[PDB]
Amino acid sequence: NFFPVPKDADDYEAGKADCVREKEDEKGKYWLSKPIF
Amino acid sequence: NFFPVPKDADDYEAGKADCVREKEDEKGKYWLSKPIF
Amino acid sequence: QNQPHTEVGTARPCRSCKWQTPDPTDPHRGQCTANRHAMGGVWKRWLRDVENTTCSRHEEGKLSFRDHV
Amino acid sequence: QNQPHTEVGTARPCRSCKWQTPDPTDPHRGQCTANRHAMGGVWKRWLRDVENTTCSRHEEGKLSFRDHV
Amino acid sequence: KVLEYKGKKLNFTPEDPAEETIPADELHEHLQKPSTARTKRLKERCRWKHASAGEFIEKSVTAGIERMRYLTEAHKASEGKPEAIRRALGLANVLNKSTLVLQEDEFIVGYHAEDPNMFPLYPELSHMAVQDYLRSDYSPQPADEAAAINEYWKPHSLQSKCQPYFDPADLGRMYQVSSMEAPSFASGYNSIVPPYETVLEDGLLARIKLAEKHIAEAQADMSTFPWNGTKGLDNIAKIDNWKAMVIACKAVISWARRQGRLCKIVAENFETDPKRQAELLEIADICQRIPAEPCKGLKDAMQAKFFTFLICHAIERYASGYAQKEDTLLWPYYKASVVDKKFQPMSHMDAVELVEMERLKISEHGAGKSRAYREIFPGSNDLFILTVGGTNAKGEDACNDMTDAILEAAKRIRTAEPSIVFRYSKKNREKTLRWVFECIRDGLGYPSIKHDEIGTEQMKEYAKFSLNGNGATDEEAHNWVNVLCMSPGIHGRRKTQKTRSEGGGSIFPAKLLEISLNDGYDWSYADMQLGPKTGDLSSLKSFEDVWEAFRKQYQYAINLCISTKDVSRYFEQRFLQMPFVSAIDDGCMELGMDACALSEQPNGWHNPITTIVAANSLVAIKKLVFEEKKYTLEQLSQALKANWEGFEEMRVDFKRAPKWGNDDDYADGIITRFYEEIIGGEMRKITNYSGGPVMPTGQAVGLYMEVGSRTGPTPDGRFGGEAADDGGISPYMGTDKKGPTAVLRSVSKVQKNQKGNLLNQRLSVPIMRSKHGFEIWNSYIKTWHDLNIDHVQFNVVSTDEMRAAQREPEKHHDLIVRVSGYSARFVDIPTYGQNTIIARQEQDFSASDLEFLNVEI
Amino acid sequence: KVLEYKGKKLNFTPEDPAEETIPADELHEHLQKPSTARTKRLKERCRWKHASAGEFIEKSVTAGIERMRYLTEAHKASEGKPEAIRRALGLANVLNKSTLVLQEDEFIVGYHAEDPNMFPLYPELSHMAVQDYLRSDYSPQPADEAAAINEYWKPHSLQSKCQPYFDPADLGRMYQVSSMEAPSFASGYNSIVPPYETVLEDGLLARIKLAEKHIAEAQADMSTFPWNGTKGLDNIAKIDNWKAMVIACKAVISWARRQGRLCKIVAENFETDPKRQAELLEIADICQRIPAEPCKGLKDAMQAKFFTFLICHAIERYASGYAQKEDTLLWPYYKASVVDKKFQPMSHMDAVELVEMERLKISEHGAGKSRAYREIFPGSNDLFILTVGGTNAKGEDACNDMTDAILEAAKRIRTAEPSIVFRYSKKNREKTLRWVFECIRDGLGYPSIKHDEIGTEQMKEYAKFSLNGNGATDEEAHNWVNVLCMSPGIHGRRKTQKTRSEGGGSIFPAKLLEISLNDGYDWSYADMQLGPKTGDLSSLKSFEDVWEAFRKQYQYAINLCISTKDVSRYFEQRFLQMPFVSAIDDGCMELGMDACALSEQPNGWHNPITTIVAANSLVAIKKLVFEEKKYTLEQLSQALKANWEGFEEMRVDFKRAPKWGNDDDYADGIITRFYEEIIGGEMRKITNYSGGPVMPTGQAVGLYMEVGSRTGPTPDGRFGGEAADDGGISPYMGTDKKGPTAVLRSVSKVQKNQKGNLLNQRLSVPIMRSKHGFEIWNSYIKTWHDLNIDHVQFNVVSTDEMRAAQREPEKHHDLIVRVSGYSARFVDIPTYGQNTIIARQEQDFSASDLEFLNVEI
Ligand SMILES: O=C(O)/C=C/C(=O)O
Ligand SMILES: O=C(O)/C=C/C(=O)O
Ligand code: SF4
Ligand code: SF4
Repeated sequence: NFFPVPKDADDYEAGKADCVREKEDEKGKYWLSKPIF
Repeated sequence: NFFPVPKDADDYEAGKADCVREKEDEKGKYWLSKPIF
Repeated sequence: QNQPHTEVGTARPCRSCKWQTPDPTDPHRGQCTANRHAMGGVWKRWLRDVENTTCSRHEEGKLSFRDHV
Repeated sequence: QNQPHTEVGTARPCRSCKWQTPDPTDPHRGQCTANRHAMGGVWKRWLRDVENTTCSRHEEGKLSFRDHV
Repeated sequence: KVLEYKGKKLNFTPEDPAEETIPADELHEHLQKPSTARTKRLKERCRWKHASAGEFIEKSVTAGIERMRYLTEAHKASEGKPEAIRRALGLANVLNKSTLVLQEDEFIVGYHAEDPNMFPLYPELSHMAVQDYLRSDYSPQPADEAAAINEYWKPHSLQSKCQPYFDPADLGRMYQVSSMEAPSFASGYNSIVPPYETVLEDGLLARIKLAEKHIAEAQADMSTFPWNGTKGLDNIAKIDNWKAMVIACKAVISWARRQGRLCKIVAENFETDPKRQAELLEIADICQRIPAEPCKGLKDAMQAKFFTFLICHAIERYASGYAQKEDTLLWPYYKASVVDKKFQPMSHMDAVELVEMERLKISEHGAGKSRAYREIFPGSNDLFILTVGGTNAKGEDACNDMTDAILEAAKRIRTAEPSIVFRYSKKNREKTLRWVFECIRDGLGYPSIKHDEIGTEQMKEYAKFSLNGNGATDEEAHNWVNVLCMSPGIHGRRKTQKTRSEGGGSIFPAKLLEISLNDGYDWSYADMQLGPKTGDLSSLKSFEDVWEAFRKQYQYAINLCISTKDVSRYFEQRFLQMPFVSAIDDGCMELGMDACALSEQPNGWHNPITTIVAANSLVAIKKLVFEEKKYTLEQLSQALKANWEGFEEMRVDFKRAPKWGNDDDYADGIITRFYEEIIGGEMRKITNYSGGPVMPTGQAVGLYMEVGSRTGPTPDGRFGGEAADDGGISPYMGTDKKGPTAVLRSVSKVQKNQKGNLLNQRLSVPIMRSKHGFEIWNSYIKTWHDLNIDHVQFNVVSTDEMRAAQREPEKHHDLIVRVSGYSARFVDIPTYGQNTIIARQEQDFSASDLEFLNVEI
Repeated sequence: KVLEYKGKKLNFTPEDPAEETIPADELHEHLQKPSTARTKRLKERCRWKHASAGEFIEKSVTAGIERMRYLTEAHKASEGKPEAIRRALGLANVLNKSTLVLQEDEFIVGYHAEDPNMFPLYPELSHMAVQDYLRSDYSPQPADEAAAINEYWKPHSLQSKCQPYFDPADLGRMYQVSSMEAPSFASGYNSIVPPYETVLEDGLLARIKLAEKHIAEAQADMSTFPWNGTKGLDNIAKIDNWKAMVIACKAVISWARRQGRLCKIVAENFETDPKRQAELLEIADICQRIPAEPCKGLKDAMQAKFFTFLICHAIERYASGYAQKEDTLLWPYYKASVVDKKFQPMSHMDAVELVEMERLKISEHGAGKSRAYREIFPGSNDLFILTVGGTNAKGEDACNDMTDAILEAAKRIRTAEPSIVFRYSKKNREKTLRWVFECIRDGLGYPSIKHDEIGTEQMKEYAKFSLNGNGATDEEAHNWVNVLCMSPGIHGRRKTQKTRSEGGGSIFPAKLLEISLNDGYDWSYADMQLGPKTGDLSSLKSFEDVWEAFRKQYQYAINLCISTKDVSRYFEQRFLQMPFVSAIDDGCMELGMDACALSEQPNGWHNPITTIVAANSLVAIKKLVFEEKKYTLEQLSQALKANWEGFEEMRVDFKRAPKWGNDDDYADGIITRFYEEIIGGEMRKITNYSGGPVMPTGQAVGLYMEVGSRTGPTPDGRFGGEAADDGGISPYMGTDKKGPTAVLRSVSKVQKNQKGNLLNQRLSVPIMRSKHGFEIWNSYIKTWHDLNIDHVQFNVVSTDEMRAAQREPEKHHDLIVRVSGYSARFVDIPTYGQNTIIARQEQDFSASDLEFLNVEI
């Protein structure tokens, strides 16, 4: 899942986005957010 | 021309030698000594 | 021969032995925990080299944390 | 147009001109020695860029040391 | 059960009548009460990352590679730039590119690796530690990249920088962790007291604006006619440091806000419940403002604190610990939220819940520390020690409703970490003392108790040695916390301890004693020369000769212990700059100095561990070999080399010789001198980087187990490889035969040349859980305080329950016990360690004990 | 021809009657007389490497790549190691792997690149300078490797380290070399005074053994109980420096001996003449012993000195210069060889021959310096300035038979380099003065003459500012030499100047004046803001306003000039350590400090060049614009912007205004104030790295030509691009109309706030070469000395001969002339520069001149 970085964000650079995915294991549910281009 | 480095020299290492060649140009004669293995 | 001794290129290195756990600082070294006393002591021996040392008590495997110090 | 002026991708850059000699510090810069006075002065002009500057006095070549400062 | 005292019959029946019939061996499985459904859920699914015996308990816990990868990328790209700026760029790259994590039910958010089951590694510190990870089941992956990374860093590592300045034979000796703890530069282990106060009060945007101002002024200074080259060059290092601070702070803000944005994204795209959606947006907003801006409420403060913790303890650099004065730190924000309701309005119980969540996040904080330090804190993630209570600048009670919220949260949620230290003063309100006791009587092992006045006085004394005459003021000296388990240090916006190189690290008297009797040669563990050749057995013709041999062994060892720390300090400030920590220290910011370079408050210490084994051994040697001449030293030494096999009658003689902790004159006279003249006296001759003395902080953590296993048989009666004493000044397990107040009387005799000393005691469960529990305990503490004892901490746990937990660990998950300076999940401790805790004497109180304590019922 | 003086008729016929009829335009082609067949051969085949106009004169001269290649290889391999050790490792790799060179007929052997037509480059210094070489016809080869090397070094270069601490606009202004010389960190240009005395007396083996001893003691110190971290950490930097010294010294010895081995190999395998074979083995033995061992004779000393020169000036780092007190340095060895015949027995003429060979080797020393510095020393390889004469520690004559040998060799062999400075005292023996005059009367341009007492007093004054109170003692203050052309510095085993960052670098009043009249804007050369906006033309309502505008221009410029040097100093000692130079400085060795870090004798200076153009311009402005109000400033400025075209009558007015050098009150009153209050007075307000003042050393080298070409028309009457004044305090060429003693009278008026000032004068050939020449010259010098003038140097050359050499350069190869602070081969000077020398007034002496000088015939 691909979410473009808000252009007014401190970490905005052209083409930058957050790649967000949901995971779940024995313990529970969580989300990971990694910056990509 | 290949001259093995004297084994008691400060710069002796196994297989090391001075490669010595004579050159001459418009100015005059000279010799170059480059260490090789 | 039931004490650690050098044996170059041994098929049974300390490294694979269940009694061994790596040295706390340098993973090239090891700790032999084989000498276990009836009163509970675990009388370790320091291993200079875990690739080329062995003894007759060698047993391949891994102890759980419960059985180590 | 007989004074140095920008001309992007010119066929006749300062760099190839006999009147030019490189800046003393930064070889990206240049010195124009074309303005030579009758009383012997060599009234240099500083060149910000020798790849994209030119003027009408451009002449390909190289002066010997004798004719430079 | 029943005791007669001052013409009354005391009945030790439990306060909760239900406990009359609950089996003794399962008591603690009944005590948790998480304040909310959420925190109950959070505990049940808690991602514990406990380590024991050098390994992680759970197969799922494994190393991350992102921090390694991005630090390396930045380092290659920043070649040539000033080192402080290179460090800031490194941190920034890590923060900019890191995968961030959000978990279900969380309110306090954030993490320090790319996955909630992971932890980061530190190739810039110890190349050996990384290599050990590569050889483990929990190696970072891909292994080939990680290996390539470690090879890149090795020539640049802190370890590689420091080693050339010491005799290699000496390093080899230290690295064994038998007589000396390995130097921090070789393991990467470390600690810190973050200036949390600065972040919460000012926010990072203000720090940035401030550094920028310093830079502009400095650049202006350098272009002012007439230049003075003996002054103007000072601006270079300052400008480098300030520019580094700005880079670091901007990256932290960006990282915090990106965490916030993940909350927003999950709320809008992943979370289906409108309740959680609203909460996630609430969290997202906090993360947007904080820590960029000053905190306004308790929720702000908690998230600010957690973010700061992550940078200072995990991301910028590894540091053990959780040092902070949490009640005093959070009070202004508690007050704003709970009392005045001015921002982020909350109930007291809301505050209690927030602290529970904090405890659970810390419980999930896995530590990328080296093998040794996965050995010596069994049953825990790491050391996390926070401080509460004590006194304020005017010497009045510092306890408050935030203190109580912190204590109740601990009692309710029952996590082994973080541990708590309570600074005890006669000023402290009873209402808060009762909460302290609620935690202790439930067997949590904490709060441990520190003597408030001793610590405050200590801060004043060290302050006098300040190299720039800006040590703690008399009022500031009241602002102190334990750095890790045991040693006091200043907290606040300035003058806090920035590195373990200042103070920390251990030395092991028991091993030093053993090799004292073998001319410095360790025959039993390493089979090599471990110390100086202080004299063969025949040269030891009197007890004084034995005493002097140990002294020289100790002098040789302690010199290496401190010098290796000071050399590390030299290079840390030169190549391991911490620009974020610098930016939030008022002194660093003002002076344009790195956190490791500037040292305004000296705090030098080292940890004697296994002291009482050494001490009891010496007592026994004196009595049986030299006074009574029942055995010669050759007879003793032959017996020792045999592990007492064939010599059981001799062993039993030495075992029954007088022992520490019995208020016995013979033992205590020798051992008091041992603490004061040698352990403290010799160490105190050394001056560290900061220009103050180095004094001993006696403790043990799990080293009393590990060093024990590396120590041969000793004249106190140990077989080879048996555990050492459990504390800095505890009686050896099972040798205190005169009751709890006899112990206090022994311990109180050590008064000179100490920085601190850890005392473990174990109290009878029925008494402590009875209605008389608080009065007896409060009387115990008052008496302990009057005797001027530095420290005490309590186990309150039946042997029955611990044995049951050994047989059936899966039925005893919530059993928590005190080890030494920290608490642990009992079933996560190896059997060897478990048995040492069971062997600790459970103390009952006689009527004479109670009279001594001046108990009133 | 004929002059009447005190009732005698003086006849100015040449001393050698043959010269009566030798045409004037070929005189100097008759004067050489090499002392032996060998040195005649050596001169005829001399591999001159002169540079002019930014290029080398000969197509055969080209850059080497070996130094670049091997420095790079070492730097990559030494990552992580201490910087001082890395530097030592770099030098060692270069020395270990370098191709060495032996040439026919040589006795003094050695070289600094891989081929006798080559020179090394310096990627560690200025990346721009290397890039300039890559764009030239004499690029190192292969070009692709060289380009790759420069890209590797760029982030690590000295240039890249220093630039971030300055406004980019300021650097751009300096880098133009119009109002300010570019900082050394941007060009790589540099200088040094090697402690030759230490090498010759002690040898390198002793230095090694000494450093090793310091290291062992330091390591012992660090393991001594009880450690003190406020002291013991000091050993780290010390041990690093000493270990680096050992690495460097061992490499130098190995390199010297390998040079020796090449001599042996050629003797045994290549050379067919038994005479040369024996000599080659003699040389081989010297190289084996030297510089490992103390020198025993003159042949030892000369070779030791040359080896030391190569390391210090070419191989470890680039440094211009040849600073040394050669007669005092070599005297003990001359005495041993020539007088006592105790070792390497020799005749005086043998000594003379050996000095000739030294002069020829230096004549072959090509310099890998940047474009600017291939511009400003036209007709020479580089600056090479040695010092002789003066006084000893007791203030008595230091002249001796070695002095005379050095002077005679110069007279005989007629090489433009090295140049000589003679320190003149009334103590100096006439026998040696006569040799000094023999060189001068032959038109060599040297020895230049320095005032002995002024320089010695100067050393005492600077010594007072020593940061560790170990400046020159009163006796040591007599031990001084010129560093490059003009500025005094201590020579000896200790306290010598190690870097040009201490003192050196230039500033250009003429350009500052020009932009003063245009609100800091340089319209004529760069078309940009060059200085501060000190006020537009209309704001300059009085002469005082003009005066103040220059002051501010000067203050802005000089602050940058010194601060850029001090910043360079900061990084040089941190990343450009010179462990060999450190090893041979007694202070560095003793204190375990790098040569650039330790500064025991302050010697701060900067060079005003084009001063008199500025000064004459100010005089003319005052008289014509403000006093007489003949022209307004707008009228002047309009004229200037027109290059005087259409305004010739105005130009001639300004040209004829009073000029420096005519003993004219109006000019000299203004100009004296200008030197003392502004040039010196303002500069002296600045304190450098070493904690002493910065004072001006007026000179010019070839910058008076280059800056002239970058300076627009000025109110002294110059057209745009014409040359500036040729000295620090010389009359502008062709403006001194009152004779030679009028000049002395003007110059003598400047007495305050100067470090030195270069005076060029040109004397009539017939008078100087007549039998009355010496008496008149000796009287001139006595008078010059009494007037307390700092410096003077002489051209003695007919215009006819110079013009002939312009028409037919191939017929005038041995024509040598004085430029400014150095001498050059006239035909290797560009026409522009040649004309400025021809334009210098050839001075005749009137009978009143001779009376003023108190001449007795
Ligand atoms: O740093 C240490 O090892 C000690 C910490 C403490 O007990 O405070
Ligand atoms: O280094 C310089 O700029 C000049 C030195 C000198 O004239 O001695
Ligand atoms: S092989 Fe032998 S010495 Fe090695 S770890 Fe196993 S039991 Fe110990
Ligand atoms: S092209 Fe024109 S401006 Fe450029 S160097 Fe030649 S003459 Fe000068």
